[PDB]
Parts: sequence; C-alpha cells; structure tokens
Amino acid sequence: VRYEASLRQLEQRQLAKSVISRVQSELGNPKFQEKVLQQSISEIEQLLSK
Amino acid sequence: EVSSILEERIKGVSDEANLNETGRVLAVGDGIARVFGLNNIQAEELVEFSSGVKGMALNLEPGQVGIVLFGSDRLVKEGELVKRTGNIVDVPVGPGLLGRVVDALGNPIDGKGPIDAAGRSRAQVKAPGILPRRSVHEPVQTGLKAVDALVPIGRGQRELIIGDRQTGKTAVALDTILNQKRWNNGSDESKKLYCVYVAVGQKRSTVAQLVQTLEQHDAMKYSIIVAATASEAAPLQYLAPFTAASIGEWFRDNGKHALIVYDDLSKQAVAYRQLSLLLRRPPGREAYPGDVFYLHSRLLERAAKLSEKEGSGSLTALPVIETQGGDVSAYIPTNVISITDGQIFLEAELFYKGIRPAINVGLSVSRVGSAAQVKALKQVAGSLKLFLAQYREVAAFAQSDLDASTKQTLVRGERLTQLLKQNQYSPLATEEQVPLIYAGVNGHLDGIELSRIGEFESSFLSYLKSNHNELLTEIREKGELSKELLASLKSATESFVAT
Amino acid sequence: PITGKVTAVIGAIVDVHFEQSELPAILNALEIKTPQGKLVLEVAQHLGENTVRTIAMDGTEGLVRGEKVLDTGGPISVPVGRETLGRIINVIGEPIDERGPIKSKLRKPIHADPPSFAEQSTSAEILETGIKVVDLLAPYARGGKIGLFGGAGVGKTVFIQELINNIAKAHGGFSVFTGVGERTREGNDLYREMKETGVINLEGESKVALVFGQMNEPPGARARVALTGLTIAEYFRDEEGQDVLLFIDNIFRFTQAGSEVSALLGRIPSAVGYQPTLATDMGLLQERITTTKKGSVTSVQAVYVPADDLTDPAPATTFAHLDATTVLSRGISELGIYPAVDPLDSKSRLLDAAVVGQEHYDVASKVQETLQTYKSLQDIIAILGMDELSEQDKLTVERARKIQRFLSQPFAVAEVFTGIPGKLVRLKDTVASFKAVLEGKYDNIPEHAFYMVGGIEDVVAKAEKLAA
Amino acid sequence: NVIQDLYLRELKDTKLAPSTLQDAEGNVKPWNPPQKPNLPELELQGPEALKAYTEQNVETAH
Amino acid sequence: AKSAANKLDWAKVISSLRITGSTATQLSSFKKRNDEARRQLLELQSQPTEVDFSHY
Repeated sequence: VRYEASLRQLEQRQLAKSVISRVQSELGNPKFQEKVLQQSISEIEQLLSK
Repeated sequence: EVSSILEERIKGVSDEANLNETGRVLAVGDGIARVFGLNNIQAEELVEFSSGVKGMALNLEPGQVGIVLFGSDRLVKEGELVKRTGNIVDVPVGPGLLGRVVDALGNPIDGKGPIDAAGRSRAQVKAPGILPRRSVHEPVQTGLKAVDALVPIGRGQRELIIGDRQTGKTAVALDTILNQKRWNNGSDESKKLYCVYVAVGQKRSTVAQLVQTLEQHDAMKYSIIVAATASEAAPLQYLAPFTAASIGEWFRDNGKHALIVYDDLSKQAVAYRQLSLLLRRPPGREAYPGDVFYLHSRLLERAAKLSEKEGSGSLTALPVIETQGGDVSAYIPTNVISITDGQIFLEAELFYKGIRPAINVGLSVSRVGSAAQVKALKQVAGSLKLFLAQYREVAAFAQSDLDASTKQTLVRGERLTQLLKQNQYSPLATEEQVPLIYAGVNGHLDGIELSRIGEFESSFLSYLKSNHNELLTEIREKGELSKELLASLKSATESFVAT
Repeated sequence: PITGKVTAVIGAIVDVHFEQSELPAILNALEIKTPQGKLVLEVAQHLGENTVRTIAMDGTEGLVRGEKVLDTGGPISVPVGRETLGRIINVIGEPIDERGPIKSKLRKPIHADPPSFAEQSTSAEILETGIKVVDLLAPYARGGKIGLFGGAGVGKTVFIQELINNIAKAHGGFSVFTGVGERTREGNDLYREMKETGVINLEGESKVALVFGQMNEPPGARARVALTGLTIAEYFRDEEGQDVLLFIDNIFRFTQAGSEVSALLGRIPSAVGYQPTLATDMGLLQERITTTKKGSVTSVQAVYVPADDLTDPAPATTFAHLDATTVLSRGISELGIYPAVDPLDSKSRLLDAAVVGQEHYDVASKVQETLQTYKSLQDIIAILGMDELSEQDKLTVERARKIQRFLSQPFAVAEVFTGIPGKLVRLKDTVASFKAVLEGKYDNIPEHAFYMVGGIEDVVAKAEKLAA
Repeated sequence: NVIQDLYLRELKDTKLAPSTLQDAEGNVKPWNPPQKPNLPELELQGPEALKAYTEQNVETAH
Repeated sequence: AKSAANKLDWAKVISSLRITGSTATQLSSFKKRNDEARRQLLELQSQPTEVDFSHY
C-alpha cells in the first residue's frame, strides 16, 4: 500500500513535467498569437457584458 | 487514475471574472508592501497578489494602502498587481474540520482533501458581552489528580499554564485531551469536547511527532490541529491564534463544549514583536510592542462559558507560556497572568527532582476553580491545598522543626507528593482519583511506607474494583459521597491499607 | 538584459537603479564585474522607482557610482555533487581549494524553503554513533540538531573529526563541515588535519566537503554561508537519498552575522541587539534540517554561549531548535577520558524511554543514577574517608569507578593522536557493556582494565592483558 | 481556452505506464512464508527424572 | 484456572511459613505462574488471523 501511494505521487510529479512540455508547446505555436485573438474577442464579449 | 480526476478538476477551473480594481506594488520588503490605488478597499481586507500570496491591509493611508504579507517576500515582486479579494480576513469554520490538520490559512496540510467547512468567519470577532456570559459549573477532568484537585478546571474557563521550556510542556495538555477521550467517546454532546491544538512557533518536525502521537492515541478524530510552524511567515504566525479561535467559536456558538489549547502564546508575542518592529512602530516595554497587552487580551477573551439563554456555549482555554528560566515577573508573563484566571506554574527544580508532572503548588492557583469542581472531589479534597501548604511550610524550616506534629505532617506531605506523581501519557480516571485522595487525606497513606506508595496505588485500585466497583459506579453517577458511601470508602480503604 | 547603474554605496549596502521593466526579484543575485572578478550582491529590497537595496557578499572596496550591473536572475546557485565532496568552497560557490572547476553538473539556489508537513517523518529515529558514551546517555537522532558545548582543538575539533570518521563507517553517508567566522589560520590547520586523517583524501575519495566562511568576510556573506552549506547537504539527501551530517561552527556567530545584517538593512534591532527577524532566520535554517522520506540530514552545531547567559535571546532561540545537547568538558577530558563528554551534562530530548527502547532506557537510567549517586557520594566520601563506604556504598563505588574508566574509548581519528588504536563501539554492544557492569558480571575485572578500551568483548581481552 | 488546450493535449498525449510487479517487489516487503509447526515439547522426559525426583526428596528442605 | 495456581503459590508460602511445605514445589508454582501470565496476555494480544483483503 505504501509503494502504491508513492507511485501515485510519482505519477503526479511526472505529469507535472508533462505540463512543462505543454507550456513549451503553446508558447512555440502561433496559437500563442491565434488564441490571443480568441482571448481578445472573449474580453470584448466580457467587457460588453458590463 | 487520481490524475484523471485531478485533470477533471483542472478542466473545472477557468474564470472570466472582472477585477474590480488592482494596485501596483511600490516599495516592497519588510513583509509590507506599499501599493498605489486600492481606493475602494475595506479595512483589514484580504488582498491576493499576483504571486498568489495574500496579505491583510493594515495601514490605509492617504494615497497608498500598505498590505502586510501573509506569506514570503520572495514570492512577492516589485510593481506586481495586487487584486482585491474583497472580503475581510475570514477563515473556513464548520463541522468537518474535526480530524483535519490545517495551516492558518485553512489549507489542508494533512492533505485529507479540501477541508469540509460550513462557513467562513472573520479572523477577529468581538468577544461576547457581560450579558452573554454565565458562571462555570461543569468540570474538565484532566486526568492529573493535582490538576483536578489542586487546580480544578471547568468548561469555558480561562486558565493559564505557565512554566519552563520543553519540560514536556505540551504533555500536560495532551494528557487533558487524552483523559477526555472517554468523555468524548461518550455520546453526550455536553460531555463531548472538541479540542483544538494550536501549534505556534514550533518545529514542523515536532508537530509531525505530535500528530502521529495523537493518531496513535486515536484522538485525532475528535480534535483539530491548527499549525503555524516556525518556518511559516511571521504575519501568518501573528494571525494564527486568532484564526484558531474563530474555529473554536463556531463550536462555542453551536453551544457545544470545547477546549482550545494555545501552544505557545509566548511565541505569538515574539511574532507580534517582529511584526511591530517591521512596521517601525516604536518598541514597548522589554522591547515588546505597546499593544502586546491588547493583543493577548483580545485573543483570550474570545473564550467563554456562554449563558444558557445564549446557547450554554463553552470553549475552555489553556494558553501555554514559555518562561525564560522562570521568574514570573517579566512583561510578557505578567501581561498574560493578568488576563487569565488561575495559573499552573510548573517548577523546574521539581521537574529535575523527578516530579513528573512538575506542578509547583506555590505558584499554581485557580481563581475560579472550585465552582467547576465536582462535589465528590470537593468532599474528598479536604483542603489538600492547605495541607500541602503546611507541608510546604514544614519543609521550609525542617533544615528547627523537629516537633512531632511537624514530623507527622512531613511524613504525610512527602507521601502525598508521591501520590501526585503520574506517569505522563497514562491519565487516571476521575472515579479512580476519588479514592486515592480519600486515602491520603484521611491519612491511611502513613500506613504505607514511602517506597511502596506506587505499588499501593495500583493495588488499592485493583482491590477496590474487585471488592466492590459498586461504590465506584455510585460515585461515578452521584458525584457526591453520602455518609454511607464515605463510610464504605473509609472501611474499604482501611481494608486494603491493612492488607 | 536586466542591467542597472550603481546609485549608492553606503557601506556594503549598494543601491542599484535599474532600467525600466527590467526589475529584479527579492533574493535574486546580481553580479557586478569588478577588477576583483565579480562582486555578488543579493537583492534584499525593492525601494521602488526601479531601485533596489542589496547586500554584498564580497567587501565593496569602491565601485564607480554608475557601474553597470548584470542580474544573474535568482538566489546564488552553488555547484553541488559528489565532486564537491572534498572541496573548500567560498560563499559565492567557487573553489578556494583551487582544484579548478568543481562543477559536478548542477548548481542550485542558496535559498530553498523547508520540506513540507507531508515530507516530515512521523516518528523519531536514531543516528548511530561509534562513541559509546553518546549512544548511552544521549543517543543521536537522525534528522536532529545536536548542539556541542566544550573546549576546542583537543576539545571540539578532534571530536568533530571523530564524528566524520564514524559516519563514514557507520552509514557511509556524507558530511559537510561548514565553518562560520573561522580564523583562517585555524581553518588552514583543519584542512591539513582533515587531509591527514584522510576524511579528505585529495587523491582518494572524500567524505566531508568544506565550506569555510572566514572572519574577514563581510557580514552579509557570513550570513549566507550557512544557507549555502545547507543546500549542499540537501542535494545529498534529496537527490542521492543518503544521510548527511552537517557541522556548523558557532551559531552564535550565525546570530552575530545576522544581527549586523538587520542593522545594516536599517531594521530596528530587537532586545539585546538581536535581529527583529531573529526567530525566522533560525527557523528557515533549522527547518531545512530534517528527516525526509528520501534521507536525513542531521546537524551538529556549535553553540558558544554569550557569557554563559542562557537567558540571552540568542542561546534561547538556539535551544528551542535543538534536539540534543552534547556537553564536552575539559575537566572530564583531564580525568583522562577520551571522549571528553561530561556524562551528567550529556542530555538528549530523544533520551525518551519509548524511543531508545525500554530496556535501553532502564540500563541508561541505572547508569545515570549510578554516576549521579557516585559523583555526589565522592564529594563527602573524599572528605569523610573511604571507610565510610558501606557495603552498599562501595558496591556503587566499585561499579562506578569501573564505569568511569569504561567510558574511556580510544577512537580511530585520534588513534594516531593518543597513540592508542581506535575503537568504534556500536550501539548493540553499548547496551551489552552496561548491562554486564550493572549486573556486576565483569565487576571483578580491574578498574584500569576498563580504562581506554571499547565494548564488552574488548574488556575480555583487556582482562587477559591485565593478568599477563 | 488555453486551459482547455493544455488540459486536452496533456491528458490525451501524455499517459504514463506503471512499472512491473517485479520492480514493485523491491520497493515493498513481499509475502513471508508460513512459520512451520516448529517442534512440540516433551518435559520431564524419561522415567529417569520421575524415579530420581521421587527418590531424591524424602524431606522438605527450605 | 489461574486462581488455582495463585492460591497454591501463596498457600505454599504459608506452608513453608510453618513446618516446611516446599523447597522447589513453590518454585514450580512460581514458574507456572510466569508462563501462565504470559499466555493470557498473548491470548488477548492475538492478531486476527484473517487478512483484511476487504479493506486493505
């Protein structure tokens, strides 16, 4: 049971490094630009809801 | 697996909320930041920085607001955007905190999932008025006979435990929690105590031992542990007792009886001292800031035996003061002493000279104790405090007092002292304490040679239970001794003593 | 590139005004290239308006106000690794043992938050000590802080050397001797001695890593030296899963260095002139010392009381952190005892009955009671005469004077130094030794046939030699 | 949005595979086997003892 | 049961009190008391034999 819990924690920190891999992926892509356009229009919608 | 569920939770977070206002940090360091804007801020609000750290605005000044960082400086950065939480500093309160270690913010450092809490309640809340209070009457049985006769403690009662560093200071309180395990493993809500152990200024390692100890004695399930370790930031430590008391007040305001042990308010003083100095507010007496009295008093008075009209509330308070080599004259100790009613001064000399627990009886008082005290323990406790202040006097001049009267007292006194001693982390039942005090008071303990007193205690108790536990059950319910019960006990005590 | 021009040099507190939107962060490391190579300044405030207030880690002998600064980007990163074992490294993390680049692979920030509540071990454990005296009367606890008291040279330094040898055999862990406010002459001797006793084998492998923080260092660099050492230890524990033993020299001088840095930072010094941040700084230092699941650091610290005033805040703060105290005395060493440990002043807070074993506890309590009674007994026995020694009294005296000698254990580092072959007496055999003397089994073997010998097994030999 | 991108991509595209049970054995304490019926006890064995004890005693000593 | 053992133990003490009633009979009583007291705390100590493959 002890090793099982340890393995679950180990999986979580390994998947933490998978987040790092994804961070490098987003900031590479011109999704960095294109999803910023999406954020722009989302804020336009948000600020219009005021 | 669990990762998939966490990822589901991650999918479950995504805001779109508008920020009412932010600020931008100016000069920052000394655990205070000076922010520009925050004009619509409430006083003592919680603000969350974009480092994710949260702080409480303390000084609202014309044109600037000065946050106090509840959290490390390293995280906070210059010209960072400070967002208003919008709420006065509150902490989650509820029924689900039992058996959960939490840090001061209420984060689950136990890690038994996100805390189950009914509400949140403001960190500072005014103490109930005169009209809300009602005089104490119910006992708290610590399982340490001295701390149940010599100092009786009751429900909702303010009291003080003062003494020298790490003499297992903590153990004295732990024993109370342990003793009331059987009362709390009761089904009577009135006799249930929900005990909160506030660990302030203690090593995170030491706290981990404590938690494990409590879980070894399986006492965790009725108790909350709040933690503000030495590593944890000085402002977090400052707000730590106040936050703990809020949780306690939720129980108190459930009418439920509880206890909160604040270990150590002496460390709260050092923390507040640090904070004050870092706020560049002028040092007070003994270099402890001038509002240190106010700090303690506001904390302490939030513990009360609320009147039956207002709920019958109780929240007993035991605050643990670490004297620097004794000497109760000392600004921080005296300030505390004045607030508290009763003291349980512990003597280092006696501790060294193998009296565990080392309860100095010269400097232990209980200024409201006798009301709490059970009638059984009033009857059997026949001015034992006086008697052992005759022992105290007798041995003062013994090294003269060669009078047979003094010697008789000395023989009783020394032997009585042996009875007081109790092996820590093994507390005696209240019912069981009644005969022991009967024996010694009624002087049947002169009939026991000093060396064999320890044997006598266990054997006497075994004898009584076997002979007739009927008596013990009777005093267990009656809580008084009739002339017959008293005689039966006298007779029975004579029987074992003889044997 | 975050660069800024020096806009003050009031003392060693150098304020640097940085170009816009190129702002450091608190605890970052700045490097100013100097004809002294580099000067490392650590950002300890932001004064706003794109200015900082920093402390220095090297003595600032003058800069031109307006000198370009380059920001490293974070708290000083010092090399760590098995390479750094047997390397004297100054505070900034560069070799002063001049064995060239010691860079094993990675360097790591000098600051690093204490392990989490979860990380903490839930139950106390014992660190083995070859010193039998230690294992009876105050057994070391792995994870813990054990605060040395006593002499120097023949006192403390030899004791420290002994521990390094013992650890290498005992666990095979690592150590890092960090010396704070160390007289460089004394440090030189220590380096040479450490080479001689082979805890540092230049050609060979080295156990102890040395971090020396000299007295001529500026107070800021004195303050951070300890944290640097701690980082080295944490690499061993966390990333090599080993036990470590971290020596610190005066933690009084940790306090002293810290007090100055507060005052320099302008903060109002709290009572007795000690830091307003006195508690927290010790707290950070002494909560990174713990038993993690991975490993455990254990730290022996040296506490030099300020005028023996225990009541002073600095000893008190230290004592709060301390778990055990080892109280060497030179009077005791003068009673011919090596180790020099004063047994009645030897105390551990994990001398607890449960922790050390009930049997061990009972044996220990008896030996303590025996010694305690013996010491007091000798006071009036000497005056009154030995004729006053009753059958009961002389039973204790015979055993006690035999125990007193039995404590004397020649040990491996000082095998040369005393000239007597070393003994590393392990804990199980320690229990055995005292059990027998308590049971008086070997109470029939002469007093000096327990002088300068190790365990129970050993005094079988010595008995033979006494006869021979 | 970006949360969704990170979440989606991470979950789908990165999947760890656990180690074998054999690797687990090292990291756990594996099943200890039965303790065996040891050896039964025969006390006061042989009529050597019986005759000896009956004969030897003939008086109760202190 | 246990009461037989202890009654004979103390009985033999009061027999030896008079004209000697035991030498090593009382030592037999002492020995049976030792292990008899060990087995009762063993028997109350007893682990449940079923592996909790339900919960754990």
